[PDB]
Amino acid sequence: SIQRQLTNERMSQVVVHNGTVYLAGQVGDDMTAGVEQQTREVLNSIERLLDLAGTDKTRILSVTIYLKDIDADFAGMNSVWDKWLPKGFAPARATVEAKLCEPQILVELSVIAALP
Amino acid sequence: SIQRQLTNERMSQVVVHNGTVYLAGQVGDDMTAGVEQQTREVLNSIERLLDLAGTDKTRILSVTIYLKDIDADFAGMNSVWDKWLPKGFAPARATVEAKLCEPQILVELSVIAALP
Amino acid sequence: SIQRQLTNERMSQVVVHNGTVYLAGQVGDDMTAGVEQQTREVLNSIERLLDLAGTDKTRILSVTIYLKDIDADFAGMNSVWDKWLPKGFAPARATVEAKLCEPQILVELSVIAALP
Repeated sequence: SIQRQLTNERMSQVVVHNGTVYLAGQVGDDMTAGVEQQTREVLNSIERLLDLAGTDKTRILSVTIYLKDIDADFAGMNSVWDKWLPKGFAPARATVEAKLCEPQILVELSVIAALP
Repeated sequence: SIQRQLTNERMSQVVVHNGTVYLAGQVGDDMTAGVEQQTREVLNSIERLLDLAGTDKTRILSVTIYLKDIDADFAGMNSVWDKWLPKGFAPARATVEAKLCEPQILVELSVIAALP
Repeated sequence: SIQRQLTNERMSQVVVHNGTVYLAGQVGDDMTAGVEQQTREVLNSIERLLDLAGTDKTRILSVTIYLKDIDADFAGMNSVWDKWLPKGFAPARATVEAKLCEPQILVELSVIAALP
């Protein structure tokens, strides 16, 4: 049916429904760091959540990327993103400017993936 | 196949495909009210649409929340959101700042849910 | 399983999983043009991608529309959008203000569709 993982009153980090994995929005850990390091931390977090969900980063379907300042940080975010996935397995992607819930958060990813 | 409900030339409020429910973006009713009351009105609207789609608020998979001013209204929106769903059934969630189509609209939700 | 089309290191334009089509974010071609012409170009691009994915514009499930300036361009975007699809087949829709990766880009669409 529906499986939920890492749940509190506000959200589940992982929701799995009929083979599709929906992740809560993910942000980085170090609030003093630039967009490159925050993006690395986001991608590490996503990998951990995909492990728990029962899939892996070659089965990502669609990612929406929110940047606090797209003019400042698009290129730095891309420099990390473009190295993340094996060639041939990149998902659909969309990248837009939207402030996150704290001013030090420079990047947030919303991920949809697939179970094997 | 695909079922559509509450359809005009621009959008359907409800689209159901192979067990997944996609709702049009939902906003509140009272444009003079604060983010808490607008969020309550949004959640009521979502519940009505889920009723029509054939599911309920314990089967929500992923919600993206847009706030006109995330610094001003994140906490007020959360105060309503956090009370909405039974413990254990919260969906994936992402919350970002994006202006809605009228300046008095403080919050808009995009919902993906599942049929039983 | 998962089919990917028009793939580079950063993204696939088309990802198909278990009957659901996820498109990469689409923008227009003419950066000097207004939101109406850019929206037309976006919709043409979407139609080409849906052709490749094996579906068509009457099987769109959900679209999120990002506008650089929602106050300026909501109405112009709508004037094109509202004419696009046969009556009765409109998807779920959400429209918000989010800057795209270049200042001349006025509109970007993220599309989820269904295979027949």
